[PDB]
Amino acid sequence: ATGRIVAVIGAVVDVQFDEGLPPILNALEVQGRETRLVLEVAQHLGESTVRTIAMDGTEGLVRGQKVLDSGAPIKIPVGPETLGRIMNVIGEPIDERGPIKTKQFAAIHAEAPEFMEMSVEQEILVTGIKVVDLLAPYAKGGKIGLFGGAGVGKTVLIMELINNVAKAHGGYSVFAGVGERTREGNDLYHEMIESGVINLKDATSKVALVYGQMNEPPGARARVALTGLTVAEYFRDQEGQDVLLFIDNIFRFTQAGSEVSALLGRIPSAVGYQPTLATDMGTMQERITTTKKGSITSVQAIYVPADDLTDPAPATTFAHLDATTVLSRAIAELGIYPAVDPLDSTSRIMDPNIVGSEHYDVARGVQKILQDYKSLQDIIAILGMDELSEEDKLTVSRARKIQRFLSQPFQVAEVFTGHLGKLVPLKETIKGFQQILAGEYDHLPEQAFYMVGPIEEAVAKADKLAEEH
Amino acid sequence: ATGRIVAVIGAVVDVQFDEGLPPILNALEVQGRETRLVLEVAQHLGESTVRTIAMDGTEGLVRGQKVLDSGAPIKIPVGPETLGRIMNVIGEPIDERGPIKTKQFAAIHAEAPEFMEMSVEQEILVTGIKVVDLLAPYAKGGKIGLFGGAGVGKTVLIMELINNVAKAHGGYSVFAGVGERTREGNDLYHEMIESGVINLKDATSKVALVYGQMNEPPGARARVALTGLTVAEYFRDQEGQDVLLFIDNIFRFTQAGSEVSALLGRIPSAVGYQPTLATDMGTMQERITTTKKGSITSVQAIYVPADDLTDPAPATTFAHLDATTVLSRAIAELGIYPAVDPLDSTSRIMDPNIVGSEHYDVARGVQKILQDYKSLQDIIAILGMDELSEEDKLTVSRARKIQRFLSQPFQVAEVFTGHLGKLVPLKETIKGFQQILAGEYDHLPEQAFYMVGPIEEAVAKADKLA
Amino acid sequence: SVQNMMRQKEQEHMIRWVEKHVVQSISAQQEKETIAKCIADLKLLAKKAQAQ
Amino acid sequence: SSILEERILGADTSVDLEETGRVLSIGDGIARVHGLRNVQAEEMVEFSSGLKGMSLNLEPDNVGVVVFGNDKLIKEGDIVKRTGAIVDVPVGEELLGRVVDALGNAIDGKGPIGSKTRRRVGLKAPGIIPRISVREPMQTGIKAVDSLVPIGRGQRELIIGDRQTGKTSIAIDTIINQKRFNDGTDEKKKLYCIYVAIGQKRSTVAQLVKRLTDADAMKYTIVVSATASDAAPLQYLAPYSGCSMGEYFRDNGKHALIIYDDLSKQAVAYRQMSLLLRRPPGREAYPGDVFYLHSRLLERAAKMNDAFGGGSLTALPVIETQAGDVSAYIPTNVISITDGQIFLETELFYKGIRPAINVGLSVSRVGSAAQTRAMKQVAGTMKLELAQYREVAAFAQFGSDLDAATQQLLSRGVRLTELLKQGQYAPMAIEEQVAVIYAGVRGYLDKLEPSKITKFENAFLSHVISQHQALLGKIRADGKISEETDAKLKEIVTNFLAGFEA
Amino acid sequence: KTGTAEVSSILEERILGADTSVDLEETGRVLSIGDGIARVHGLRNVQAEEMVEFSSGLKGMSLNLEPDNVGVVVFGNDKLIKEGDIVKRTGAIVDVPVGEELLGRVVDALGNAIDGKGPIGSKTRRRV
Amino acid sequence: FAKLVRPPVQIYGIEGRYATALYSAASKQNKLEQVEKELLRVAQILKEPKVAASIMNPYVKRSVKVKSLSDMTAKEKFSPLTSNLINLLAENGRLSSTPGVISAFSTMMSVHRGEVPCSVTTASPLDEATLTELKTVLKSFLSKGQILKLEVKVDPSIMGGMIVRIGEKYVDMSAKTKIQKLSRAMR
Ligand SMILES: Nc1ncnc2c1ncn2[C@@H]1O[C@H](COP(=O)(O)OP(=O)(O)OP(=O)(O)O)[C@@H](O)[C@H]1O
Ligand SMILES: Nc1ncnc2c1ncn2[C@@H]1O[C@H](COP(=O)(O)OP(=O)(O)O)[C@@H](O)[C@H]1O
Ligand SMILES: Nc1ncnc2c1ncn2[C@@H]1O[C@H](COP(=O)(O)OP(=O)(O)O)[C@@H](O)[C@H]1O
Ligand SMILES: [Mg+2]
Ligand SMILES: [Mg+2]
Ligand SMILES: [Mg+2]
Repeated sequence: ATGRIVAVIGAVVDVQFDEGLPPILNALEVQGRETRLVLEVAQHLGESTVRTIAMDGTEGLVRGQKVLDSGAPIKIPVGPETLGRIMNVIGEPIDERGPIKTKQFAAIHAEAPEFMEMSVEQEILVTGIKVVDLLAPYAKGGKIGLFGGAGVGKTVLIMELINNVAKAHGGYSVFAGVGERTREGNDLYHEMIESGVINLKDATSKVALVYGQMNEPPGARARVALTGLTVAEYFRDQEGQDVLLFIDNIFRFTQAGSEVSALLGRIPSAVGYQPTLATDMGTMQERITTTKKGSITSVQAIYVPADDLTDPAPATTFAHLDATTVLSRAIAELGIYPAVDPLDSTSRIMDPNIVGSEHYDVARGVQKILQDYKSLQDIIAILGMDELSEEDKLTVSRARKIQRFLSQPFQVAEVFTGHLGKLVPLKETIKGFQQILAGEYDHLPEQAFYMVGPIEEAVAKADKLAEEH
Repeated sequence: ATGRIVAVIGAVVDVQFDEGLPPILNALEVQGRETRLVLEVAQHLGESTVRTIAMDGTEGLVRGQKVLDSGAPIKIPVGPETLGRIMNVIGEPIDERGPIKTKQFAAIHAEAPEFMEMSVEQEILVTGIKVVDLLAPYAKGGKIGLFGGAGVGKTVLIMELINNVAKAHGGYSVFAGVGERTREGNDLYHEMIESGVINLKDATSKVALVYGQMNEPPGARARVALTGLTVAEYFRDQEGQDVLLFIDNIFRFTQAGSEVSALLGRIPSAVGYQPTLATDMGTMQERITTTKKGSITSVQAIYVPADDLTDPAPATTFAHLDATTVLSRAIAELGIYPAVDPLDSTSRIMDPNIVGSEHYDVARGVQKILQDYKSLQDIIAILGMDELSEEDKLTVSRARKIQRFLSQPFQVAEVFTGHLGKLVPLKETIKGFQQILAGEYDHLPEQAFYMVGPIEEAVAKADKLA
Repeated sequence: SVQNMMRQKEQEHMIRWVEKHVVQSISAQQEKETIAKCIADLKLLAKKAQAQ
Repeated sequence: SSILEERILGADTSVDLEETGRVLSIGDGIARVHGLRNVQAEEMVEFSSGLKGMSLNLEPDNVGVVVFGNDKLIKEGDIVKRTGAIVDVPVGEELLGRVVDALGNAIDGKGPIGSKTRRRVGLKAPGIIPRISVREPMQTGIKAVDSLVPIGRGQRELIIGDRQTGKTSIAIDTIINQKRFNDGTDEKKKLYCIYVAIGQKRSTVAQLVKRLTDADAMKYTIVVSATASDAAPLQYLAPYSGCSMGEYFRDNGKHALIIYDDLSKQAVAYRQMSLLLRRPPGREAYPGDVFYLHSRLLERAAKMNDAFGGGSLTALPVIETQAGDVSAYIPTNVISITDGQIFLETELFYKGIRPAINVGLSVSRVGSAAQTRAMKQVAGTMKLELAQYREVAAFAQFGSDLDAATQQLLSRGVRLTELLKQGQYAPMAIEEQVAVIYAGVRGYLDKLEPSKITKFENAFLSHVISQHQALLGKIRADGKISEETDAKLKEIVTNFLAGFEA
Repeated sequence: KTGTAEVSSILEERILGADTSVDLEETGRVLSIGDGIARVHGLRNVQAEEMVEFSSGLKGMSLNLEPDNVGVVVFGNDKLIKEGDIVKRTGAIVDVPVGEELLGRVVDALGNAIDGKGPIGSKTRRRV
Repeated sequence: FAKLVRPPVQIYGIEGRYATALYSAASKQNKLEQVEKELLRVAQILKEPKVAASIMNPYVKRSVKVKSLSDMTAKEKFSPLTSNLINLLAENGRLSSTPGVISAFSTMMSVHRGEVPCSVTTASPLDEATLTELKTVLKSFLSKGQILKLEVKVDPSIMGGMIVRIGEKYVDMSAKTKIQKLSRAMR
C-alpha cells in the first residue's frame, strides 16, 4: 500500500497512505533513491497519516514521494555464515567482501522470554585480573557492565577481555558497536585478523561485528543495539550453543532516543530525556538473558556522562546487570591501571557458598583495609605523616602495598607502557593478597609491587632495586 | 499608504494596511495625537498586516485609529551644529533652545564596514591610572569595557576618562546615555557648561549629547544607542576627525530587547533572554570601529546581572573588546578603589615589543606574585599565617604592599572624601613597582602604600607615622 | 600608494555615472517598447516549444 | 577603462521558467513560503533581490526558509526561486592565500577566485575499510606539546580552556612553524592549513592576517570567515564549509589541518536559528541534536590507507568554557569525540607557565606513538622525571631537610619546568629541541640558578646554529641520537658551561 | 483550537445521514494510537476508570473522559492496535482474583498464572 | 472508517477540514455540479442584518441558533446534504467560519475544470492584435482540455517588461536586468 511523504522536519518523516495503514514497528522503503533509506512506523495520527523515523540522511526528500511497504519489521540476515563479518543496522555488508549468503532471516522485534524459561544456576568465571577475579567475580551466563567516565579505560578493559576469554572459549562472540569512534572500529577489525579470531579465506572465524557509529543519524543509533542481540540469540536459542555478548557503547542507545523525542510530539521529562526511558530500555535488556535452551554472557560498556553516576541514563541500568565494574578517574590519575574502584564494584556471587570461604574472607579484608585508609587521609592533611602512631603507620603502608598490587600490566598495554603482560591464575591471586594482610612482605619497598603479576615477581624486583643501588 | 490600528499589547501595536505594505524598519506616523508617535515596522504577519514597535507611549489608542507611512527609517539631523545640543531617539531638541538646522540628515540604520576598510595600527593611550597603565594598557582606537555590578564604580571610572582624555583631545566627542538615571544626565550639562566644553553663545563646542533614560518605553531604549552611534559616524567618515565615544549603559540595549521579544511571538532561550541575543549585539558593536577614514575610541560601561559574569548578556560582549577592566565587589569591600580585578583584566597590546620590554617584565612579574597570594588562602584561613615557610612569608607581605599600591585618588572623587585627585605619569609607575619587587621598601608598613599617587608619597606617608 | 587610491576613488564614480544615466534613458522610450513586447511574445513562444 | 566594458560583454542574460513560491511572512530571518511544490530539503533557494537561503522545514501548508544575509529587503508578497541544488561551496587549491566568506566569495578584494569543482557541505565521513592507523608526526614547535603531549597526523585534538589563556596563539604558532617544510623539497612533509573564524569581530581577523603575512605564512593557508555581524545561518554553515575545503587535500593525497575558532559559537547559531523555526527546546534551550551537530563534523578528520592516497586531515577544535568548568553541556559532548585534549588553565598562565598547559591532565591517545625516535630518548625520561616531580612538590611550607633524599629530584623539575616556557610567534625545530632538552635531563644544569635558564637558552641556541650546523643535521637526517652523536654533544654543553657566565 | 475528533472522516458521515450503522452508546472506533495511548471516537456510556477491551484481544483502562473522545491506556504491545478498530465495554472497574488459592502460587498484576502449575481456583473477586 | 475521494486542491486549516468533508460527501451520489448552485444561494442569505445579527452573536443561546437555521435552510429552495452541513457547523460552534468554507469549497471545485489563472503585470493596456495571441499562446502550454482565465494588474516600477505566473512558474522579463549588471561592478 503505497503512501506519500508530507512533512520532513529533521529526521522525522510523516507519510500518508491511500489504502492500507501499516501497524506500529514496520519498515518503509522510500523510492527513487540510489541508496536504501528505511523508515520505521512509530505513531498513527488520524486521516491515514503515520509518523516514521528515517535510518539515513533526509537530504533530497521532496514532498509527494512514494513509499512502499514490506509487511514486517526490519529483516536482517542471521545464521552461522555471519561470522567474521561486519554488518549494518538493516543487515548489510560494510566491509566490501561481498554479500551475506544466509538462508534464515530474523525480524529484530521479539518479546522477552517468559518466567518459566529462566535458568537459575550460578557459576564462576576466571578472566585473569586481580580486581575482577578477587572483588567482583563474573559468572558463566551472567550480565556484566563496565561503568566510568571518558578516558578511564573502558575500550582497553573490554579489548583485554576479548583477548583473555574470547580466544580460549568454545562458543561464539558478537561485538556490536553502538555509536563510537570509527577510528576505534578499525583497530579491533585489525587487532583480530592477526590474532586468528577472524580468518579471511576459510570458515573458522569466531566473531561477528555490528557497526553503526557516531557519524550516523540518531534514529539509526537506536537500533544497532537490537541488531546485535538478534544475531546473539540465534546462537543461543536455535543452536543450543553458548554465546558471549560485547556491546560498546550502550549509553548511545538511550541518548539517541532523546534526540527525536520532542520532534515526535512528546513532552520532555526530567533532565532532558524522553518520558519512555525505563520502558524502551527494559524492553531490550530482558532479551539478553540465559534461558533453558542456551546461555549468554554479556559484557556491555556503559558511558557515565560527566562522571555523574546519579544521572538517569546510568542509574536505571544498575538493575539489568549481575556484575558491575566501576572505573574511577581519581584512581587512574595515580597511575594505577586497571582503574577499577575497589569499594564500588560489586557482584551477586560474592557469597560464601559459591566462591568458597577462603576467597570470601580475603576480599572482605581488602575492602575493609581500603575503607580504613580514607579515615586516616583526613588526619594526614593536618597532622602530617610523622605524628601518627605506630599501628596506624602499619595500615597506610600495607594499604599502599595492596593498592599498588591491585594494578596489573595488561597485554594490550604493550604499546602504551612498554611493560610485558601478565595473566594471573585464581589460586595465586588469593594466596598473594592473603600474605600482605598477614605481614609476610612488610620488609619491602612499595615500588616492587607496582605492575607485577604473582607475588613471587614482587620479590624478584626488590632484589634488582637493591643491586642497582 | 494608510492603515488602522487592529491590536495593542503594551508597546507592540498591530496595524493593518490595505495597499502599500511598508518594508521592515520604516517609520509610521500615528495621526490624532498631541505629541509625535512614530511606529517602526518589525514583522509582516501575513495578508496585509504588519507588527510594529512604538517609540513613545501607546495609552489612549483606539482600534481603527489612522496610521500614515513616512517612507524612510528614523532620520536625525546630523552635522557640526549638533555639538552642544541634547537629542532623543527621533532627533528632536530637548534642550528647549530651538531647532537644529543642518544641511543633511542621517538614518538610524546602516550597515557595517567591510573587511578591507579596517585599520590594524595599535598604540598606547596613557590615562593616568596605575591599574590601567601597568597591567592592562588602553589603545588609541580600540574598544574598552568596564564590567561591574551595581555599586562598584563603572561611572566614576568613566567620569575620569573624560576628565583625563577629553580635555587633552583635539577632535570632537560624543556621549550617549542608554537607560541610566536622569539626574546624572543633568549633572553632565551643568559640568560641561561651567568648564567650557559646551558654549551656549557661539560655535566653539566640542561634545555632542544623546539621551534616552530609564523612564522611556522599551522601544526607545532599544534604539537610543543607534542614535549617538550615528552622530559619531558623521564626525568620522564625512568630516574625518578623531572622535571619542562614551556609552553608559550598554546592557540596557539588551535588557530592554527581551521585554518586547516575548510579545512578538518567540520561544525563549536560556535564563529568560531573547532567542536573538547575540546577533543584534554583533550588529550594533560592529559599527563602532576605527577604520581607514577616522578613529573612534570607545569606552562602554557594561552591567553584570546579580553579580554574575557567566550570564549570557555580559559574557557575549567579551568577543567585541580590546581592553577589559573587570571590576569586583569583594575588592571594594576592602577599600581598594578603583576596584579593578588585576587578574581578570586583559589587553591586546601588553606585549614586550609594544609596551617596551622593561615594562612587560614588571607586568608579568607582578601577576606572578599576586597569584601566589591567592593560591594559599585555603591554608591561611584555616591554619594560620604562622605555619608557613620563610620564603612564603615574603610573597604574602610583598603582595599586600602591591594591592594597596594600586588604589589612587581620583579627580572626580574629591567632593566625596576631601582628598586631592592625583595623576601619575607612566614612567613613574614602572619605576615605583620595581622598588617593591626588588625589595627596597620591606621595612615600611602597608598603611603607607594606600591611597597615594606617585611612589614618593608612600615614603612620605611612612614618614608621618612614626 | 597615491596611484592606487586615486584609481579607486575614480572607479566608483565612473560606475555610478553609467548607472544613474540609464534610468532616464530607458524610461523615455515609447516606440521601441512595442518592439520590445513582440519579441517578449516570441521568446515565450520559443519558450513553451522546447518544453513540449 | 577597458575593465568595466569587458565585464559587461561576458555577462550572460539567460532566461527560463523558474519554480516560484510567494512569501507569506518575514520576521527575524524566517520566511514561511506558500508554494514551492517540488522543493527538496536543504535546497538553496534564491530571493528576488539577490539574497540566498536554505529551505529547512518541509510542511504541508508552508515551507520554512532561513536567509544567508539580511531580512529587510524582503517584503510579504515577494518571489522565492528554485536553484535546484543542495547547498555547495567551491573547492580547490586555487583558494590558497585568501580570506573568504562562508559561501566562497572573496572578502579580500584580490578578485574572483578561479575555481573549477564544487563540493557539498553535508557529505559523509568515511567508514572502517578506507582508514589506517596514525603513522606520522605533526610538529607544533611548542616544547610542552612536542615532548609531553604529542599529536599525530589524523588525530582530533581538543584545545580547551577559558578566555584569554592562549587558545588562539597555540594554534597560530602551529600555522607559522610549518614554514620550514613548505619551502623544502619532499611533498610528504608539508602541511597545508585552514583557519575558520566563527563569531569573531573583523578587527581580530584582519589583524591575524597581518601576523600571518610578515612571516609569509599566508601563502599556504585559507581563512574562511563568518564574523559576529553575519546572519545566524552563516555562522552555522561555516565549519561545514571549511571542513569541505580540507577534504580536497585529504581525498587527493596531501595533508591538511583545520582549526575551528571556536565551536561554542557554532552552537548558539543553531539554538537561535532553530528556535524561530518553532522547534521545541531541549536543555539550556539547545536543540535535540547538538551532539549530532558536532559529531557529523569531527568524523571526517580521517587518515586514509595507502591504496586511496594516504592523506590525512588533522583537526584542532577550540572550545571556550565558562569559569573553567569542564562538566558543562557542550564541553562534555565534544570531549568524548576527540582522541586527546590540551587543558589550558589560568593559574598556570599567571604564575608564569606560558603556554599554560596542564601537562598532568593533558592526556592523549598517543597516535601509535609517532613522537619521533630521538625525542623518545630525551622526553621519555623527561615524562617520568616530571611525573616524579608533581607527586612531591606541592608543600610551600618546609620544616625538615632531606637534600640527599628529596631536594635533588625537585631541583630537576624546576630546571625542566623553566625550560618548557616559550615566547610567542617564534617556534623552534625538532633538532634544536633535542639539543636543549639533552642539556636539562643529563644533569648539566643543576649548578645554574633557575632565574638564569631562560637566559641560558638563547645564548646556547645561538651558539649551536652558528658554530654547530653540521651537528644538528645528523640528528634530523639519521632520526636518532647515535652513540657517537651522544659523544659530540657531551663536550659542547660542558665547553659552553665552562664559559657561559664570566 | 481544532478538537481531536474533528477529523475529515468523522464529519464526513454526518453530512450523509444519521449514525444508525454504528451505535456509539456501547462501541467506539479508534482515532489515533501512539506509544501505548489510544484515542477512541464514541463510547458515550463509559465510566471513569473502566476497563475496555480492544479488537485484537488486548485490554485497556479509561483515564481521560473528554468532550469528543476518550483516551485509554493499553496493556501490552501497541503493534496490535490500529486506526479503525472497534472497542467494546466490559461494564466494571478492574477486578482481580482473591482467596487462599493464591498461596504458594506466582501471579502477575492481573491475577493470572505464570509459574505453570495451573489456573487459580478461587471463587471470589475484589475491585482494586 | 472508510476511504474518501481525494480533492484536487487539499487545503488545510479549519476550512479544509469541513470543505473536504463536503466534497467527499457530495461526490458520492454524483451531487457535485448541483451543490455549488445551492451553496451560492446560502452565500447570499448569510449577509443579512437579521441573519448575520445572530449567526455570529455569542449571546443568544447554544440551541436556538440550530432550530432557526434548520427551519431557514429547508423551506425556501433545497433539502440536500447541505441542510445537514449547516446543522453540523452550528452544532459545533463554527458558525463564524461559515463564509470561509464556501470560499474554500469554491477554490476546491474550480480546479475540477479550471486553471488557477495567470497574472500579466506590464503597463497601461494594449490592443487586440497583441493580446489575443497571449490569450492563445498561453493556451499552447497547458494542453489538457481546458478553458483558460486570467488577471491583469498595472505596475510602472517594472520599467520595460511583463511578468507572468502560470501557476507557480514566473517567467520574469522586466527591468530587474539593471540589478543584474552588478557583475560589471563585481570584479
Ligand atoms: N606563548 C605566550 N606567552 C606569553 N603570553 C602569551 C603567549 N601566547 C599568547 N599570549 C598572550 O595571552 C593573551 C591571550 O592570548 P589569546 O588571544 O590567544 O587568548 P584567547 O583565549 O584566544 O583570547 P579570546 O578569549 O579572545 O579568544 C594575549 O595577550 C597574548 O599576547
Ligand atoms: N594499561 C592501561 N591502563 C589505563 N590506561 C591506559 C592503558 N594503556 C593506555 N591507556 C590510556 O588510557 C586511555 C583510555 O582511553 P580508552 O580506554 O581508549 O577510551 P575511553 O574514553 O572509552 O575510556 C587511552 O587513551 C590510553 O592512552
Ligand atoms: N574611585 C572611587 N573612590 C571612592 N569611592 C568610589 C570610587 N568609585 C566609586 N565609588 C563609590 O561607589 C559608588 C559607585 O556608583 P556609581 O559609580 O555612581 O555607579 P555604578 O553603580 O554604576 O557604579 C559611588 O557612589 C561611590 O560612593
Ligand atoms: Mg572508548
Ligand atoms: Mg552607574
Ligand atoms: Mg581565541
